[PDB]
Amino acid sequence: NIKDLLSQMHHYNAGVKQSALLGLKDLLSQYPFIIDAHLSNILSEVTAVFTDKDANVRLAAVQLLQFLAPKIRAEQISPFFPLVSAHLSSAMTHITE
Amino acid sequence: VFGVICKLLDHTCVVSETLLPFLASCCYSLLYFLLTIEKGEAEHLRKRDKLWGVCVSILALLPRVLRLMLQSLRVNRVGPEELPVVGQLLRLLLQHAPLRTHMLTNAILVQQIIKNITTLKSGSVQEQWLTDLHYCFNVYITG
Repeated sequence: NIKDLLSQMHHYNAGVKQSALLGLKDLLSQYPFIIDAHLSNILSEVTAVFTDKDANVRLAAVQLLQFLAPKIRAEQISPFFPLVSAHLSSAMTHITE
Repeated sequence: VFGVICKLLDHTCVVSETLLPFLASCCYSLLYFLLTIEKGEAEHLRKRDKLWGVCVSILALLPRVLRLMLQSLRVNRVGPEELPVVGQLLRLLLQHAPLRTHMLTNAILVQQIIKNITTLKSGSVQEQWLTDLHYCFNVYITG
């Protein structure tokens, strides 16, 4: 379920997460109702770091954000905009190009 | 009367224990009316949203009545005629986000009823309203 996938996202191993994101997008694609049930938690985990150490990890997160963006349409995402920009600003203003 | 308690509660309220069992009984029976509209009489159709709004607000403000209401809603004492009615209500209250944490604390009570509904309806047809019941519980909140 989702709670299993949420645990797979916070796992220490980076390769463990890679299987989760691919399976995640398939699950919400089958059931759009997964979106509104737990909107707060899904956004927090994917937006948590926004700067991995392997290139494809962000790409999988970006493709998840590519797929997840059409469903969420404002209101709910409005107050975590400072939150996402916090990880965004730190990553843009970072030593590594 | 449902409106008064919805519009009078404060942190200093000393709500009596002799009135809570009365309120829970009066709430579900009114809730039963909304579900069995079955069209028919056109008069008893416009008076749906108003009753539904005040009915839902009474459980949000009173955590205890929700437990009292769900402590009596069970099976093995009512025929299968009312089973679609209770099944629709139980799955519907899982929606309406204002009442998530209230149902979260009463997960055990709701879970026991879930098995009961599936229990007597073992050898039967799919009954889509029952198929959605299991998935919606696991989808809209954790299992």
